[PDB]
Amino acid sequence: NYIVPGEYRVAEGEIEINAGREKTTIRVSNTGDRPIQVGSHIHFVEVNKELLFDRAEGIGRRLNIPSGTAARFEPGEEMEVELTELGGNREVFGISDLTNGSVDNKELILQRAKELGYKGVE
Amino acid sequence: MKINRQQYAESYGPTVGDQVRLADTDLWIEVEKDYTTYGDEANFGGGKVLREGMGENGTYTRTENVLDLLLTNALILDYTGIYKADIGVKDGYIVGIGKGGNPDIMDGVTPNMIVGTATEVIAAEGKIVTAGGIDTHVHFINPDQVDVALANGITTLFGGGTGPAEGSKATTVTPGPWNIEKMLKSTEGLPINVGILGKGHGSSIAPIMEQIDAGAAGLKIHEDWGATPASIDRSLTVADEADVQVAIHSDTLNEAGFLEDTLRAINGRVIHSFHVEGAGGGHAPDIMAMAGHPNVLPSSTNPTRPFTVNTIDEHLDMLMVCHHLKQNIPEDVAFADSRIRPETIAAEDILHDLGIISMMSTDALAMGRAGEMVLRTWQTADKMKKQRGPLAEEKNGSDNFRAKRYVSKYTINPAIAQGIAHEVGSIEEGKFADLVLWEPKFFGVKADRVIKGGIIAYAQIGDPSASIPTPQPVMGRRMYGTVGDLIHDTNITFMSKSSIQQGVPAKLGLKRRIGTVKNCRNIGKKDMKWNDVTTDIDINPETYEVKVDGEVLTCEPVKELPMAQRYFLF
Amino acid sequence: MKINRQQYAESYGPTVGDQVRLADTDLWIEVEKDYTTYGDEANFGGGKVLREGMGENGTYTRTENVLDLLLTNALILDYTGIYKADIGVKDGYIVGIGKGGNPDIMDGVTPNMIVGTATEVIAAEGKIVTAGGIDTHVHFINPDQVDVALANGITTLFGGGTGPAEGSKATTVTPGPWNIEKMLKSTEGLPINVGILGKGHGSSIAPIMEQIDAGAAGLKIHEDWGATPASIDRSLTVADEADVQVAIHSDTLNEAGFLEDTLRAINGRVIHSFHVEGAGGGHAPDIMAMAGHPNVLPSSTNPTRPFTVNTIDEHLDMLMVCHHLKQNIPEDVAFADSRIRPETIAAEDILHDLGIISMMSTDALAMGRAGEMVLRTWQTADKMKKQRGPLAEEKNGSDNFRAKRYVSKYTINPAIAQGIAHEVGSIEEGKFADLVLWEPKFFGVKADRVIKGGIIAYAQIGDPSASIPTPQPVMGRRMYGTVGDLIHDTNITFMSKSSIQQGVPAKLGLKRRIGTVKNCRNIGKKDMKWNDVTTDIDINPETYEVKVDGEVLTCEPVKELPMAQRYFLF
Amino acid sequence: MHLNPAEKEKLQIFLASELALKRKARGLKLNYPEAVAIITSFIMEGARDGKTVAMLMEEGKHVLTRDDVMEGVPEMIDDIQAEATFPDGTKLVTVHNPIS
Amino acid sequence: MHLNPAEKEKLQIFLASELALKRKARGLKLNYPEAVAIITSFIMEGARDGKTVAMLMEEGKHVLTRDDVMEGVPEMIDDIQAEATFPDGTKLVTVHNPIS
Amino acid sequence: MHLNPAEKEKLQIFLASELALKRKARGLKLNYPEAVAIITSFIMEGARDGKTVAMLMEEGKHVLTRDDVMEGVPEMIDDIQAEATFPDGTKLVTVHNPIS
Ligand SMILES: [Ag+]
Ligand SMILES: [Ag+]
Ligand SMILES: [Ag+]
Ligand SMILES: [Ag+]
Ligand code: NI
Ligand code: NI
Ligand code: NI
Ligand code: NI
Ligand SMILES: [O]
Ligand SMILES: [O]
Repeated sequence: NYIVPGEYRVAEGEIEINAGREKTTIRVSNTGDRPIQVGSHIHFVEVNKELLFDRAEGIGRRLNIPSGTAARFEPGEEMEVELTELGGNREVFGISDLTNGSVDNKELILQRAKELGYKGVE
Repeated sequence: MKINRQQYAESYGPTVGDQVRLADTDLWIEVEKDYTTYGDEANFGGGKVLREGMGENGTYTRTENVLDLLLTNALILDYTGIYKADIGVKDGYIVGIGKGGNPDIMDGVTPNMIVGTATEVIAAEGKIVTAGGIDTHVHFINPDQVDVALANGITTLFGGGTGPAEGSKATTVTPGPWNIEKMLKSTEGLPINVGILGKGHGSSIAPIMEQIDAGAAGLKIHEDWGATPASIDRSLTVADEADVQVAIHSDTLNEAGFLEDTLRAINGRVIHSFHVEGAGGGHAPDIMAMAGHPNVLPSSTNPTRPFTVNTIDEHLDMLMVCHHLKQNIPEDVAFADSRIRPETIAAEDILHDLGIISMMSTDALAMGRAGEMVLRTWQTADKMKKQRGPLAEEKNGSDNFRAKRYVSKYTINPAIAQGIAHEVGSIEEGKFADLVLWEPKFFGVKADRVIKGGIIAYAQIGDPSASIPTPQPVMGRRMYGTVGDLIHDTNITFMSKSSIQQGVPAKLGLKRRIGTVKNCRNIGKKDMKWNDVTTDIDINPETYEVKVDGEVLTCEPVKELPMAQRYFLF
Repeated sequence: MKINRQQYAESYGPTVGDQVRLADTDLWIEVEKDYTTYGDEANFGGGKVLREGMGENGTYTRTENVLDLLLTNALILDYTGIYKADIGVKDGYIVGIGKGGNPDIMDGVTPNMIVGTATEVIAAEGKIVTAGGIDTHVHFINPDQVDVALANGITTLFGGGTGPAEGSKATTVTPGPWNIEKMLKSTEGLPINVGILGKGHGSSIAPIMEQIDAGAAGLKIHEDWGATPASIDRSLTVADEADVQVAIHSDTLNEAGFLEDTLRAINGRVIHSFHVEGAGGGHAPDIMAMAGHPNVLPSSTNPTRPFTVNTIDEHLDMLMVCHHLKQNIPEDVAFADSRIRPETIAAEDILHDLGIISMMSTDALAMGRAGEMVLRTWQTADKMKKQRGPLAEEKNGSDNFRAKRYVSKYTINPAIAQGIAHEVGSIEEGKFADLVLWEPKFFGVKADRVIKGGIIAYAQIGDPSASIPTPQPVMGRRMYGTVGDLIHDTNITFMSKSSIQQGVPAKLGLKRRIGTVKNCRNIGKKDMKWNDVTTDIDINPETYEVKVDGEVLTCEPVKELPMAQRYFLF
Repeated sequence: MHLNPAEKEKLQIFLASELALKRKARGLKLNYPEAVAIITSFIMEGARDGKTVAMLMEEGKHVLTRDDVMEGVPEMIDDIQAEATFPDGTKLVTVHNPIS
Repeated sequence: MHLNPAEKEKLQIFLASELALKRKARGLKLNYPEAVAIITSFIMEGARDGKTVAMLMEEGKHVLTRDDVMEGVPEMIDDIQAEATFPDGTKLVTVHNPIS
Repeated sequence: MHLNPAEKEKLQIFLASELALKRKARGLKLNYPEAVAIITSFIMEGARDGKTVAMLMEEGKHVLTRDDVMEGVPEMIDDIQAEATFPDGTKLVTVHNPIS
């Protein structure tokens, strides 16, 4: 009974994040010469044009990582990440201006991605 | 993907079933529920979630369900519960307790808690958030008293005084229309909520009522002005008509009556009994029996809180200095021994623990400490856990029942007693955003940030010349809520309905928010949250022993308290 | 009758060709010209020249070419020149730079610089006089920051914040109409000029524009809110319509783009690049290449200024504390090493010296020092003289060219960038009388007197109980310009044209002078006084080496600075 | 440090007490504010040591004697009052007629 | 002297450090603000001596040990931060986990 | 104590002088505010001792020498002025060119 003022006594167990949502693993390569770090809640298809991956598999999704954390890609680095599904209304506005509406509009998102040179539109 | 509960609590603050120690006390609070959706927690910073198109909505204008301010991941401690939520503020009021962010991409977002372009962020992860403290026994003696109150989490001062005049140095009284007008104008410069008490003394209605019409928010009956049957009766007749609260400091000397005479004058009407234990004042020796009655809203002042080894020696001498007593006048020695009683101070600890005394208060600068109402509330709860054990009502090994009973004593119960709980006293939707953030290590000792009307008024913060604000010296400082005209929009002057209907704010040029006192005459003990017990309190006239349900109430004084020498430089 | 030049300079301050050392630096400024008529110098005191019928005119009423205030014998240091003149002030503005006194008996009197009954005198003989500093990277976190700024000669604060909220602690942002209104009201109590930045974030125009209409003077794009292509584009569309400046802290993480992506979103529009070197924030590692572009107005923040032996150790740990980095998370270590770079901090010293970085600023209380913008400007110029030698442009062995290039970085250039150089930023006729007097021994370290709108606001002055004001303790103190309603007439709130046209000052009850932001969208690098260089800056992605015209920019860190341990008690 | 208003003020008392003690050490008879500062600081450091209110009410009457202070100073000081954090929290000490 | 706002504030830290050191010298276990004041003043006097930021980041972890302070104080102090004028101007020192 | 505004301010000078003297004792050359604080406090403690204005105008020129202070500090201090309560009430002392 050493007292640490304000200390936690946390319950037993683990917290599952993004419970009940579909998970998807994809390979992503930083084709650029500068580091890219991606946060938990950016619409994955709208990341830096120099990240090469199957852009279709980023639509309606974000990184399956604890809220407020990031995946880092060093220059030239290729690695796998796990994605989860966006929730709420599944709409995205702004960011890279690829969606500005429902994430259901896959053709329109990919058409804009390809036109602006977001790498990996099949 | 899963996070263990230690890392989860480090990142976002604790979640359901996690416990947190209150400062260096033995008291543990447990998270009862959490409004979050695990994985969609809101947070602010580099690469974090509250960013445009992500946890921040880039579409909605301010009017379209967007907050002015989100407190992320708060551990709320309130009479309404001990639980985890985001707190949304707009137009200076709490508009949502729930889950903030962006409905575009997040599950479970409370519909009026959108983070948008218009939203400021305060990170409350790992903080305890409470309502601002409501101190209803304030003597306005020295303006330096306001920062003292703010530094210990007090946001409302109810009481009276004109500064260090003897009337004000003894009594919570701003007497008469002119003094009340002058102190309402002074109040324009005080960065805290204020309500002013008039003199509850007279044998005609008009001299008392004209104070209510001038802008007083209530009355104080004090023995120093004559706590006679007539002054008690006229004050309560005025209060019943005006819908304001009466506080009473009764006739200690029993000059015109004993306790039963004061209760007969009250005649079942509603009254706030100040320092009900009686060291601070009242019918010797049995005043504390007031706390048993259904029409009495009973408060303690703080120097008796809780009962310690130095209490009696300190109080006998404090009373000698306060009253100019002479040790060679036997009548002065008999008076002091009739008023300073270990039997009633010890019973006062247990009456708090049982929910029979409903409220705390300071008695700031008259016979009590402006910055120690919150501090001594938790010291008392800690002492009672050590001496009486967990309350029967407790579950899961937590002190949540005792923590709700005790937080009620300095938040919601004084607000209800004063007729101001529509505006302040709890973290509820629709109430004024007076919020206190605490590091658990400093809980009840030194507030981190005090929010007044949705803007920070006071903060423990460091070197103003530094690259970042955390370097030494970290001290209590007034913030932008106190500066310029913002002091008007972030604070409330509480006033009688009649003074408001008669246009006193416009007459005096008051720019502060005007709060209406109301719903004070139709309440009783049953309305005191978690502290609603009526009972026959017997105080033995010979031994001063206190009995409830045939059982003597006694406990030992303690040699040591938590929330003391670990924290304070003096 | 002749005076030798040593006695002349002792009596009246220096004259043409005389040099003055700046504090304890190696930097010398030379008087380029003098407006006086030798023998008719103005001076005030017992038996001196500004007396009725003599150097003071006894005939003219105030309206008849008479000054409210004459600064006698000032050594002006300004982008417009380094020269000797009297400075005349009337209605709070500089109305004459030339020769004051009485045309009755004196030769060469500037016709609107009569000393009359209405004229106050400040003796500037032996003083250096500059414009007040314009700090365009202010976080409003702690009101104690204002005196810190005043004590080092800063008179305008542009930036954002609501006090020590996390949003404000990271970003120069007062978000949304309500926070902007509350901080305009707070501003009524701050004895310094202020302009407030809104949140430059959103994917719809209306949530951004409504901040401009509410009274914001500009916008801040910050990575912490999402420095995305959409937020950059919408902010600049709003700015082009509203005629206000946008500041940017870009996407350090390169999450949505690299530097070339941010520049494509900007699309040749005007923007202020904050902390362009990048330690304070921006595209890792090449953000500083922004300073080569003609549409970029580039500023440094001050902790990198200049490059010293403790800089890197201090900044790696400062970033760890600021960002809550963990030394056992390899991604955090890689991030810190990508952001804190000796190669870019060393090149930043030389880019200042070459006129490629146009502006200084603090980053007050977020990642920079409220009272060190002026101090570190001169420390940088001194280091560059020691390491690079006199600039080619210099003549007569003086540092006048380097002194004009460097004084421009914290006076006129931020004013031009913000759209406020019609009111402030230089000692020119027709501009607001924000003036700083310096003893040469204290130049850039501690201001003697700070004049705000023609009244002293802040002074290094001694014992207020003493027979005279020079006895100890001499310290920085607020003066009568800060007291009562005079704080309103001596300071400017800068606001958007739309907020002014919509009557926001009357709506909020603002009593301060209202300044109009304008002429911000039609400017570029070429408009930065003495700091107008566009060039291709190459930053090697592997080595972080910086090249301009095929030449690597590098210099050594210094172990010692002037304007440091000789002056400061801590 | 998290200094509150009283902790900042009470630093001043300790400082005035240090000044006064240096003046006593070089052989000066102490004046009114010096004597008050010495006895006040004694009380506050006593509380910090964990003494009782009763111990400090006794000890405070023996910190300075009339031969330590100027003519009239004993009669000017009716009592000296100080609040400090004891192990059992803030308490008030009054030392009555501290100097004879 | 020409004191600026920070020079006036930082005098208070030196004073709190002098108070704390006297309390340590008479055998008290130091509390939270005392420990912070001692380590803060050490850093600022170190800068004045001309030490490097790196030297003070090391030394600050050895000014006080857990046997110098009350139960829980080591765990209450995550870090101590101070800005002072080094020979090369103002720099920030942070001492991480100063007391174990 | 009944401190007036000047008594509170002048406590700060004594404190800065104590800080400076500790810095001199560990072998530092003193800077501008340190030198001013030492000589100022000397004057005020001299008045308290009952010295004359004439004695302090002489003595103040011998408190610090140029070998006690940094390069340029002697030339930065033209004079040091202080008001203090002498036995015959408040008087002004100016020490001209205190350091050569
Ligand atoms: Ag009393
Ligand atoms: Ag009394
Ligand atoms: Ag930072
Ligand atoms: Ag950071
Ligand atoms: Ni009372
Ligand atoms: Ni009272
Ligand atoms: Ni930045
Ligand atoms: Ni910034
Ligand atoms: O009271
Ligand atoms: O920044």
